[PDB]
Amino acid sequence: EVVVVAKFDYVAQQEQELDIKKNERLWLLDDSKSWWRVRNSMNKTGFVPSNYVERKNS
Amino acid sequence: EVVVVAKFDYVAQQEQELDIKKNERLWLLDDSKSWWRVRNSMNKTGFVPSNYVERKNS
Ligand code: NA
Ligand code: NA
Repeated sequence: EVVVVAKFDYVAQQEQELDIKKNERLWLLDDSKSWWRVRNSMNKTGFVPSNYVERKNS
Repeated sequence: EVVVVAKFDYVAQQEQELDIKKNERLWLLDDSKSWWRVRNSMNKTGFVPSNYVERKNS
């Protein structure tokens, strides 16, 4: 239901990303959640909700 | 270089997401950028930087 508008162009850097143009309108998915891209100890990469992770102090 | 720690478990909902467990340590990729998942007018889905889009008021 939530529509967003591109403020700037973005050229996708990876196949999971999307190319967008300034002023393009898009559906915002996943209840408007913010994501971080992470890599685990087995070298698998993917997106997780940014609220579920925090920087480590060590 | 930046390591994050899972605060909670997360079960991935899509193949682009990652399953993580509480207390797991992960590499944070993409200069710690936040992402939104969007769908365009051609029904292609992907992640874009959340700073590059904003909610539309119409
Ligand atoms: Na966080
Ligand atoms: Na934004």
